[PDB]
Amino acid sequence: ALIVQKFGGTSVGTVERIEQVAEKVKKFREAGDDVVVVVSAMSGETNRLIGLANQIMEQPVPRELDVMVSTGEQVTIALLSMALIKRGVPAVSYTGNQVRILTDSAHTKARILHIDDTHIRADLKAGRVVVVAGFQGVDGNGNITTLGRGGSDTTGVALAAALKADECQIYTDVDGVYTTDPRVVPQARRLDKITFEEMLEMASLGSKVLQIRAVEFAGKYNVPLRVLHSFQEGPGTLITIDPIISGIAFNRDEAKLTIRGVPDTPGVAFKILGPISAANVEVDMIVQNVAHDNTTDFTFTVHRNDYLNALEILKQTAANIGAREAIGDTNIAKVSIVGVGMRSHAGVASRMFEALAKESINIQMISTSEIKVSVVIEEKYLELAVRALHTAFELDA
Amino acid sequence: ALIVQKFGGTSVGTVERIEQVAEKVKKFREAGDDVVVVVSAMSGETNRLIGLANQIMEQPVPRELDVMVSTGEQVTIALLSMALIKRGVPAVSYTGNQVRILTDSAHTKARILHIDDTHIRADLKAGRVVVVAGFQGVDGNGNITTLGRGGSDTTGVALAAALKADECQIYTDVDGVYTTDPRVVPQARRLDKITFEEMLEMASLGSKVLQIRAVEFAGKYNVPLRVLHSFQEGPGTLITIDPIISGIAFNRDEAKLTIRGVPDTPGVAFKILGPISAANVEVDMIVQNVAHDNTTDFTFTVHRNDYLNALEILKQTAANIGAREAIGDTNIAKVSIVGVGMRSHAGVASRMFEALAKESINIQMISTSEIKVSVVIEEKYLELAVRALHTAFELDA
Amino acid sequence: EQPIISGIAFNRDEAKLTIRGVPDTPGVAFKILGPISAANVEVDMIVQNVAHDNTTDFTFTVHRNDYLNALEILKQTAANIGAREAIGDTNIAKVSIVGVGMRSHAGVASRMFEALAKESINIQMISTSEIKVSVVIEEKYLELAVRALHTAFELD
Amino acid sequence: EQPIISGIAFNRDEAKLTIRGVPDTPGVAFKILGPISAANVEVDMIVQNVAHDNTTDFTFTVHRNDYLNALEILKQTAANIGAREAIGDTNIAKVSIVGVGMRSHAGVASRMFEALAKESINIQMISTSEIKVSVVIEEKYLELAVRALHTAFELD
Ligand SMILES: N[C@@H](CCCC[NH3+])C(=O)O
Ligand SMILES: N[C@@H](CCCC[NH3+])C(=O)O
Ligand SMILES: C[C@@H](O)[C@H](N)C(=O)O
Ligand SMILES: C[C@@H](O)[C@H](N)C(=O)O
Ligand SMILES: C[C@@H](O)[C@H](N)C(=O)O
Ligand SMILES: C[C@@H](O)[C@H](N)C(=O)O
Repeated sequence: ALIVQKFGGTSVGTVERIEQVAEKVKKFREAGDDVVVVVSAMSGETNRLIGLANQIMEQPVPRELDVMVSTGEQVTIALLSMALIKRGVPAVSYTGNQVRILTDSAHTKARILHIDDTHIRADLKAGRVVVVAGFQGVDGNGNITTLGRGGSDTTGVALAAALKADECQIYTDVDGVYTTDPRVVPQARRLDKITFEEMLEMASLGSKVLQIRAVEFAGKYNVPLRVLHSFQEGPGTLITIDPIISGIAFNRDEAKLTIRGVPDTPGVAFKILGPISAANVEVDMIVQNVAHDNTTDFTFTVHRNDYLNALEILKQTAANIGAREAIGDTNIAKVSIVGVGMRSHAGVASRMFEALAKESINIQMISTSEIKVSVVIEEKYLELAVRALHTAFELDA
Repeated sequence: ALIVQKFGGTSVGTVERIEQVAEKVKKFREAGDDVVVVVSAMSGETNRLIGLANQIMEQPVPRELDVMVSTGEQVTIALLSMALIKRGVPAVSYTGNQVRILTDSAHTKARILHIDDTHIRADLKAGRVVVVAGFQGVDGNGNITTLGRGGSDTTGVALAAALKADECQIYTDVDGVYTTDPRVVPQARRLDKITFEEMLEMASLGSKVLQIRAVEFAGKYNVPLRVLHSFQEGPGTLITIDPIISGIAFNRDEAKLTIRGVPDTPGVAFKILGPISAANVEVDMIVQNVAHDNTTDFTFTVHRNDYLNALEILKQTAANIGAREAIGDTNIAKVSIVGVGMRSHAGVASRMFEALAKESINIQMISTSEIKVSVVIEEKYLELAVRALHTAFELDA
Repeated sequence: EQPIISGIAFNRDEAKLTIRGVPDTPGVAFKILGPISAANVEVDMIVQNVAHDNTTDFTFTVHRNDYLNALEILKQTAANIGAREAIGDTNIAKVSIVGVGMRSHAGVASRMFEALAKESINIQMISTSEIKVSVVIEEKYLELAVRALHTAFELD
Repeated sequence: EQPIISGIAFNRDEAKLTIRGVPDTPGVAFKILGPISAANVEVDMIVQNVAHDNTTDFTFTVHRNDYLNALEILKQTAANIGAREAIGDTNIAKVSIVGVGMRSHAGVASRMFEALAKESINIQMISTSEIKVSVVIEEKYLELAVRALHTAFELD
């Protein structure tokens, strides 16, 4: 089997760290696995080089910035090849341009267009470990490019798709993706497998370490993704596609906006949300129930930072379209159960509502998906709701 | 016209320093000059990268070492491109692979085989300044290579030859190449022009600053070479092809070996020097005068570090070929006059011997070239001989 | 005609149930859906907007085969808890934009509502998820709505 | 023929002059070459090896047109300063390897002496410069010597 492994800046932050990465990679190769390793620049180099450029200009030239920042990964790919060769395991380093990770022309934010499997496949069949520079490529004209944040993660997943790897392993600080935030529920436990769809629905698990885009890419190409702690304490979590509920997700940074008595006619929903979109306000939830006497209510949710901007915009719309009023509330939290199998089982929503009612928590809003039920409650109840649902659905440990 | 400029590590040591070179380049470009600039890594970067590799291994893998050290120049080319753009002069950086500097495979010591002029010529005709990373290229298989010490000097001259540039400018600390070493003769003068042949003949004027190989290369392809102080205090010196004597050269690190009473038969000269060459002793001077009674003497000169090795090898030979003795002397100095036009005029050697005779200096050995006379004298007289000749030839000027 | 999405999905086998004027107090959502679940009727969509003057409306969807059953349980619950009425509809379709992207809900939803609006398709219900925006419309307009959405967006 | 050099040069217009047993004391090279220079005779090669028993030999070369003039001046100087004799030769040629590389005199010279020794060409004089190794041989052997050097070396 073929495996793609990606190592973050911390993992390769020092020579001592790189030597350790090599030792592990040695173990996989020793097991009969062909290995492709994706590495990032050692810690501080990417920020240090960017800082060197901003030292030169306030808005540094995107095309030239790419050739500066891209060098960091090139130092790293060589050291790990050396630390591997020293350990008796053959390795070859690859530049972005050497493999041929063909990309966009958007300079500090380039997107992968095509990856040549021919040169790497030959190195793998010759028994060598391929060490690829993460976060780089070149456009159709030969100009160097950088992917953007999470670029290395993207590269690893893109290599996994083009090479049709068995799985792509992302090494990081966390031991996996958990049933819920362990800071909130100490009995939260590590998950063995979840679908791409479940992982995306539990957004807050999405963070700085694993970029959301990476989860998105692997899903498009059915790339088995494993998240593990760098030192293999455990198997990690396998995110692939195929326990009544997988997990509990929540968001405390929410504010709700409702426009009441809206005329129930085509185009009105566009009038409500259109101007919000024009202002670049992120919208999370949108809820509209059935009209009565040709009027309805329309509610959506935004981050607290943008609450008043969205509210003043909505008040304008309520004046424009003749609605009864526009009102908002920032004292809310969103709590969700996600899991496949919700689709095949009756009563999952019943059990969630019962568990909230046992705790005297009033449900203000309900929104849904095939694999998700979301509830909006008063912010004070957030941790209690999360714990109530967590024992109720038997995820406790 | 087209000018190629090379700036070393000290010249691009800091961002502040890089900014000035850009100003320097700006002036030329504004004058109607197409400019190609080759730059080195920022100060300490090349050594910092190597030491990072020795950290990994005692003998770091040559092919992978090339991938790491080459990154230093790649940072520098972008910064100077950015520093040029800010100033309002368009620039594009070129990695070695981009221009296409094709090379050899000797990884830490690669030699340039071919340079593509097409892409650079295009950027120049578009009116941009092309900044090329010195000291790197790629072999026929796509592997990154580094030129070795003095690589950037080599790169600039190679670009000058492949582009048929009008001249190649090497920027460094010295003001030019002098009549003689100023430490010895404070009245030494900066030279306007000397031939490649004179410059090579004055070997000690070639420091780490100007690699001798770089001068050799320029000579084979008639690349006019100028050496200047980085801040254009003056015209520098021009070395190209084409004053009674140009300069005075000397070497204190010498030792003479003589084998006396050698049989004057074909093949004996091979017997004397063959084994010296086998031991890798570098030899400077070789002097043999006409035989008398079918025997002659054979003398050569070596660096003091190799003296005892050479002497003991010679004694053995003297024994083998039946010579009368082999003798050595470490208490010698070599002083030379070099100048074109020596070929043209009579009595130049007379004037050199007279000046040494005015000073009571005994001449022990004489060796010659069309443009050079070399003398070997007692070591104590080195500075006096150089001064006497420097005034005799009116170089004080 | 440029925005990016994974696909457009729809379901013609859906029936809408609404219980209106339900008291806005804890335990009610369970009283409504508890007996539906006890009968083993599967539930797909559930929509509840904010309460006004201490009552709210609660809507859910079921497979068409369970409509009449769910309707009668809901009607009996409506009388038990003092709700105003229980109403049902079978002539609806659910159409969704999938693979939306979390930060982009305001963009794709704006385009979807716009596309529907060009044709005169009135939207009766809206629900959201991290990766989906879903709409409920009268069933007869499905084909026009899907064609409008295919023109409005770019499939990935 | 592995070694690289720039080329093979030779000069057929040369005449050798040697004054033997000259006292090894300062000013003597000027006394020998002073009058030659006074006659305006140009000099090319000058070769002097180390003194032994307070005398040395001193050889130089001039254009063939000037041999007879140089020979007599040297003969008078030889008588003036007490040298043993002054002798001349016209039947000689100068052959040189150019483009040597200062680093490689030992290697190129070993190869040049070997190629000449494989033919039976006796080397009578050897002189050196930073970028050149020079040999003097009987003129009749010039063609054979040049071909041998070409065979033994690789040119640029
Ligand atoms: N049928 C629900 C389960 C809970 C419903 C309770 N009536 C679902 O699949 O989400
Ligand atoms: N041609 C000069 C120099 C000859 C010695 C070096 N080739 C002279 O006759 O003085
Ligand atoms: C003395 C030595 O030079 C000899 N004549 C030779 O030709 O090798
Ligand atoms: C309205 C209904 O949802 C009620 N708030 C509940 O908590 O069940
Ligand atoms: C209420 C609003 O959604 C309207 N029905 C529309 O179709 O836009
Ligand atoms: C012999 C000659 O070289 C003499 N020694 C001189 O010094 O002029």
